[PDB]
Amino acid sequence: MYLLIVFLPLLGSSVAGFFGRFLGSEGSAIMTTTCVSFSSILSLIAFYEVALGASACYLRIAPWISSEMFDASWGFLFDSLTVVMLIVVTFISSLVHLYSISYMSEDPHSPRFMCYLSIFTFFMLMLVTGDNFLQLFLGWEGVGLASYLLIHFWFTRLQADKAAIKAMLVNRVGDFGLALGILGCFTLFQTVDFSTIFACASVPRNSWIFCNMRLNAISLICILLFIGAVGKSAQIGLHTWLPDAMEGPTPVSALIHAATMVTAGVFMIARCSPLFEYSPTALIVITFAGAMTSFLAATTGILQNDLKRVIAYSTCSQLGYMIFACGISNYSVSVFHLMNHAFFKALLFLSAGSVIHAMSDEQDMRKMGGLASSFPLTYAMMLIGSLSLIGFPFLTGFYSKDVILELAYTKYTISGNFAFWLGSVSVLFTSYYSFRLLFLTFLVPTNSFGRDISRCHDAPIPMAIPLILLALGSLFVGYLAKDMMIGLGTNFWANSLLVLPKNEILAESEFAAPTIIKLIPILFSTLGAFVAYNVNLVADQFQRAFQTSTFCNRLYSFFNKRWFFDQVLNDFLVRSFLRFGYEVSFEALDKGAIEILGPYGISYTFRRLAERISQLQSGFVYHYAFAMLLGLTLFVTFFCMWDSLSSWVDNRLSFILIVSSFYTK
Amino acid sequence: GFIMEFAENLVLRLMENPEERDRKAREHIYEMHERCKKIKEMWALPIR
Amino acid sequence: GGGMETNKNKFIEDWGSARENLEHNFRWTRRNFALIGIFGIALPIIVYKGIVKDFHMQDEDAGRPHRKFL
Amino acid sequence: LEHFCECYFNLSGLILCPVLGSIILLFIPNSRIRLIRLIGLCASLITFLYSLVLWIQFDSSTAKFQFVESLRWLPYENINFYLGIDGISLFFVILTTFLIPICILVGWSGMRSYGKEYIIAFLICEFLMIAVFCMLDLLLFYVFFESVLIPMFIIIGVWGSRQRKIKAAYQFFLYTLLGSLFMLLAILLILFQTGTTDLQILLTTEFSERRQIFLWIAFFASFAVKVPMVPVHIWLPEAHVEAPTAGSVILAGILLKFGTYGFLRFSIPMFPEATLCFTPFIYTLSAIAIIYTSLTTLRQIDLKKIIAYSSVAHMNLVTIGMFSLNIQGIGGSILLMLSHGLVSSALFLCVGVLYDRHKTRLVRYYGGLVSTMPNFSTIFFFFTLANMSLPGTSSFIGEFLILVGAFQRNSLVATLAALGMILGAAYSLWLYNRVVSGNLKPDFLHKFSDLNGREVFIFIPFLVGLVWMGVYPKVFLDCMHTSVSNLVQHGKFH
Amino acid sequence: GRKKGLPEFEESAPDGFDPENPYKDPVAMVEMREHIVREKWIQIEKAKILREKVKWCYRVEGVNHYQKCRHLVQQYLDSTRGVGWGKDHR
Amino acid sequence: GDFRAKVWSMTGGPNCRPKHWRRNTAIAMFGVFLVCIPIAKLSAKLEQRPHMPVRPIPSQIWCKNFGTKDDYEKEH
Ligand SMILES: CCCCCCCCCCCCCCCCCC(=O)O[C@@H](COC(=O)CCCCCCCCCCCCCCC)COP(=O)(O)OC[C@H](O)CO
Ligand SMILES: CCCCCCCCCCCCCCCCCCCC(=O)O[C@H](COC(=O)CCCCCCCCCCCCCC)COP(=O)(O)OCCN
Ligand SMILES: CCCCCCCCCCCCCCCCCCCC(=O)O[C@H](COC(=O)CCCCCCCCCCCCCC)COP(=O)(O)OCCN
Ligand SMILES: COC1=C(OC)C(=O)C(C/C=C(\C)CC/C=C(\C)CC/C=C(/C)CC/C=C(\C)CCC=C(C)C)=C(C)C1=O
Repeated sequence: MYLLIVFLPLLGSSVAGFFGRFLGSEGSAIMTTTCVSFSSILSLIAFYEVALGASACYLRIAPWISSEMFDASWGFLFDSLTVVMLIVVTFISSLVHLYSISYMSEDPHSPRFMCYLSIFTFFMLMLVTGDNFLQLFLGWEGVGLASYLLIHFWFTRLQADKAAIKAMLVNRVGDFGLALGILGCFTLFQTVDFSTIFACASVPRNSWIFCNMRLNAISLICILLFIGAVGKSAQIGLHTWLPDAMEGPTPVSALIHAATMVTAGVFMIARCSPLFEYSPTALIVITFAGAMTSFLAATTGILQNDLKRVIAYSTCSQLGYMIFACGISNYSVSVFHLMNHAFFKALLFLSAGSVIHAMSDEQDMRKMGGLASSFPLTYAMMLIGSLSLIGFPFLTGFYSKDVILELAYTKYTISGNFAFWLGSVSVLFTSYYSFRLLFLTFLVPTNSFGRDISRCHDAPIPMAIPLILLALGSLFVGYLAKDMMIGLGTNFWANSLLVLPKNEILAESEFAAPTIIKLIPILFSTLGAFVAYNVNLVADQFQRAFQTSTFCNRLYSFFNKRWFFDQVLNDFLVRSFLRFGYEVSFEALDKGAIEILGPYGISYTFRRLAERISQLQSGFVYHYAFAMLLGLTLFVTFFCMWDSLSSWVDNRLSFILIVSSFYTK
Repeated sequence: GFIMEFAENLVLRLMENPEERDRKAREHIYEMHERCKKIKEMWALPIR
Repeated sequence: GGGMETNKNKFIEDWGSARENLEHNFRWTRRNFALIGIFGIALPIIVYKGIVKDFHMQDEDAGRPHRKFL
Repeated sequence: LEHFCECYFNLSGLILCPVLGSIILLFIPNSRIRLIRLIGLCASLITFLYSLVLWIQFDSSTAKFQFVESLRWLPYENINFYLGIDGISLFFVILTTFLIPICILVGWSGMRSYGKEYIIAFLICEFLMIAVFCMLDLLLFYVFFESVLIPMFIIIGVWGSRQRKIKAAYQFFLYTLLGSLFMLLAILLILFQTGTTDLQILLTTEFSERRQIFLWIAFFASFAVKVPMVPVHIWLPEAHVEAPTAGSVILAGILLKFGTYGFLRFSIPMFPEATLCFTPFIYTLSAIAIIYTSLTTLRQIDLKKIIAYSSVAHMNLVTIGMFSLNIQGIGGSILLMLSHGLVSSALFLCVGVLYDRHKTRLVRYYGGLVSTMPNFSTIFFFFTLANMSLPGTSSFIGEFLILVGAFQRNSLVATLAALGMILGAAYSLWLYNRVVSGNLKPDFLHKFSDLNGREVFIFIPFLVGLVWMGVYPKVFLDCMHTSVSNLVQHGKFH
Repeated sequence: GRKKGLPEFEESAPDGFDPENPYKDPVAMVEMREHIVREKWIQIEKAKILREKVKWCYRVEGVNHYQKCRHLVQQYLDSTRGVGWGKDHR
Repeated sequence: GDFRAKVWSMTGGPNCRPKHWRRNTAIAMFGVFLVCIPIAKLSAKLEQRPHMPVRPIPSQIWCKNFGTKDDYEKEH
């Protein structure tokens, strides 16, 4: 039954891909949805068996890569963290398949789309179930591939092709980091097996030579792994691909780049906590990165005009909260927040997709408004998702976000203080942009086109069902799962997560914090909602500044254009490599110097020299006789009259003057 | 009878005898280390 | 109209043939001297010195003399 | 000493098969095109099955050479030559025997104009290359490698597409001959010490650290031209692009492997001290090649030029692996050699499918082919993924095992070599999306045909082999470990 | 023909090899190289067997693995220092 | 469109509406179930559960690898 969980989506994708011509749209929609839904049901049973039953499952199929000590295998590990991720992935994927059945109903190529959805699901399952670093790497690359295939699903669109290539290349930079980390792990422990590495990780203390520097080996490994996490979770270094991945169809944005694949970095940090716990330096790095990312994405998202863009920058900010929770040694809380975000963000992406579908694919919020009464169900779903995201009390997002903020407050370190400040201000920013989206889309007097209003329609049933289920999740899952996952002293995780005693801060955060600290999230959220109301309803001239002041205009641009991060990277890095490839490697070297001091130059000189030697055969019999006389004279001179010579003469000068004669006239 | 048992027997019949293969290997070296002296004597023969 | 063969465009073929015959354009200019000095001598030497030092740093980490090379 | 082997299927008959095919084809009139086609195809297929049998009788526990048989040149018996394989050369014999029928099949449609000379040239190439891989003697390795130059020269010059094939063939011949002459010089210096060229004896003689330095340089001068290593790599793009499709397949899939085979077979075990002394040098050259050539690949505008430049980066990764001198390194180098031989050959076949219909190599003319050639598009995407070392494909196994081997010796060289993951992805995906994705351009191309049955069949074994090595490389690594281990240990006794 | 069964080799190092001058008995030199390779594989196979113990103790003992696996972890890490042809010489 | 009706693909191309798609869908579902039977058998054979569950679980019906890894000292 555990193999069925992993391989059922592969079977569905294979039938939709290889035999979609016999099933058509309808058959392929059914085949793929059934297989993923059955995998989801079995995943629920596995959650009951493994997490609630406290009975982990281990399954080894066969060796994959066996070379001396290198022991990569086709092996599956089912512990509490694994079944939590299994529920998230399979449930959201089943819902997204069901939603797509109706969302892509008019698309010409729905069977290929469903096949791609299922193959992504299979690779994500391979990722979260692997019992060693190499199977995890296979899942990592597979979800990268499926994401690329889905981002440019509309292959005729040049924007989509650029976005997909950008996503693949940023992910490869993370995969580089991840692969270097895996190499270091194998070198230190002589294995890539998770169980062996975690059993051994507390012992090594040795230093390593990495790029002509002496570093602590565990710390080096952990930072290298975190680089791959930074790639897959769109953290500060490698974040710019996520907003552009909105080029794919909305179900892809819901499933891939908001719920499951974008959280693979958080999952990998949580799964490797028995290793990361012995690298305080790496934890400090992680803390800083997550904090910076939350602030970056929050400030960027407040001026976006596209719905999907706003919701993607939200995801990036939420991923930052999850990364610093991990960096302050609170992995259970980060995974709890991951599971909670998978409900509200999927509800938000699917609700936005419903709005966009109803508005004839209009995505600009400036051409919307006055839509609350026309789409009541969709408006309610978006409200519930937004309230759960901003951390409205007792909703699903309230139980994890504020616990992370309280834990950051309780981390009495430099990076803990940094994370507390940045997350606190980011709360205000996210409340602002969430309510700005709600107000511009549904509540302001309408700014839309009449032809759009006169052709509107709310969700068909295969679309509304997942929205209802995600709304229920976004209301109740937090409260319902809080004690199980982060309740004081809970044994729910068993040995899946490791917190060393010296890093345990959950009691002190629930008990030693001033009552004020616990309210700043509600207060900042309320202030952000109020500021959004004032900006988007009672402001009739706070836009003159952007048209009359150069400094205010550049700042508006700064924040709308994502801090100019893509511009700077493309201008100084991508263009640099592209120019090297033509001007140095090819033109100055390969086709330049190497051709001149090679076949081009050699051919030139040997042609000119053969030319000169041919001319000595002048055709004149006198030259031929003279040559014989000269050779005879040379013979006598060198071989008999070189006795006294040696006093004035040297052999060096002899052969030098010979060669030098070639360069005459 | 069974396919595989026949296949086992057939594959073993195809294969070198490992003992004999490793023994001609010793004769070549022992004979070549001590045989490497004869030819070099002709190359040292005086032309005059 | 007739044929699977591509209908050639004169400018595209000129661009391609210019790409195939770049070696006829090399002039030992100042820019080319700098680019060959930096990327054809200096950078390989720097990489070689890096690789060797890496081995020497391993050598001294193991309480061993520097391994001779080349 | 007659070293005749007990086994029924041995090396000499596998040598003789394509020879007999060539002699028979010499005498059949060109009017009997069907007979010529069938005879050549059947000879190549029988040779492939013979090599498969040789794989079954292989003994994966010994460090010795197997099927060793001998070959007696003079009645004086001073000079007597031996053939034999091990776990490092076996799969290369298999790859050669497998690729040759593919070459005959690629030119099936044009055989009426190709003639029997095409099939005879490829069969002679097959005979010479199998010989080269099966030789336990430096001097015959030399003789059989230079011999392939003649049929390869003919193949490039006669059936190349355009007049640039002239320059390409000249450069191929002259570069390769220069390298070969350097290694002839090395062979004679060895002979002056030892009085022999038998590989088994040279593996048991001691060379001075000084004599080792000079002999290693003279071997390097052949092998680096063969690999190719920078800066003697510039013959490769010209030759591999101007050659006919099957010629490119043989050049990239087999002939390129001869330099790395020479490094594995003579340089590393015969001169271990020099091998140690030169390791930083090899690491630097290979790392420079990987970065610079990948970046040059990025800016190429010709399909065949992009696939040909890709091979330079892959082979220099192979050299890093083999000079790491451990199990991961050498195992990964051999596995990547075989995987490259499959993947680059399939990519050249894809480009050839496109060129046979449209007669252009310029990327700008193509685009939007997914809508007219979906089967070709899918197969092309698969081999594009394989060329990026995607996990699950055969090339990833060798790539990662080589990175493992390098990291344990020098973390900087592994770090520079792992940059290939980023650059190879970039150029592979850019090529695929510019060829297959986007819209059609009917002013350039308006008439299309997807793959016929022959082309689909040709692709099937490449797909099967790539997936098979990618998911279960144990079948290959189990037959190689003893040989690889003895290569790694040779020269040390602790 | 190969008889059925696992390959058989001599348990002992060849008699005829002089570590001082190893290029003196070529046959013994080859045999010693093969014997050392086989011995090295026996050490790799020992470290792999000790790894299976750690794997299962971690899995069976859960949060008590630190105190229960300690001796097995020490044994495995000692066997892995100077194993095969990795980052340790002899 | 117009030319795409002459283009064969495995996924069926644009707006694919096979006439017998219901019967074909049923045949595909029967095939996936038949393929799933051996996978389930192999999974049940391969599963390893070192710990007895707190309450009875469905996998106890078909899997007989509960509490077998207790003597990890003898693992090889
Ligand atoms: C044997 C080693 C040789 C290289 C040694 C290392 C490098 C030393 C420094 C460089 C030496 C050669 C300098 C050449 C200067 C450029 C000369 C020139 O004009 O270039 C022409 C091409 O000639 C060369 O570049 C010469 C190539 C030399 C390469 C090596 C020579 C042959 C070596 C092999 C044979 C000998 C073997 C001896 C082995 C010991 C270009 O032809 P053109 O008519 O277009 O020129 C117009 C001009 O630019 C003004 O507009
Ligand atoms: C660490 C330092 C070392 C690292 C390695 C660096 C090495 C640098 C590169 C050296 C390798 C160069 C290899 C020589 C190949 C030359 C190929 C030229 C042939 C070619 O394509 O053009 C022909 C020119 O031939 C001709 O007319 C010319 C004659 C043929 C050339 C052969 C001369 C080479 C002899 C040895 C040179 C090197 C010495 C080695 C120590 C045709 O021309 P066309 O169109 O006019 O003909 C009439 C047409 N049918
Ligand atoms: C540590 C050193 C290791 C060995 C490196 C090689 C030897 C050292 C460098 C030698 C430099 C010689 C002097 C060069 C500077 C003088 C410049 C004078 C003016 C000038 O431009 O003269 C040019 C002479 O070029 C020339 O004569 C070209 C100079 C030789 C370039 C050597 C390139 C080496 C290989 C590069 C790397 C390859 C591998 C990369 C992976 C011809 O001017 P012009 O007027 O004809 O110009 C075309 C106009 N129409
Ligand atoms: C392009 O510009 C020009 C030159 O430049 C090449 C010239 O000078 C000449 C011609 C003048 C010369 C070179 C007279 C010298 C002739 C000699 C030495 C006669 C000997 C015979 C021949 C053919 C040369 C072969 C001799 C050799 C190799 C030496 C002897 C052999 C041994 C080492 C034993 C002219 C007209 C010219 O306009």
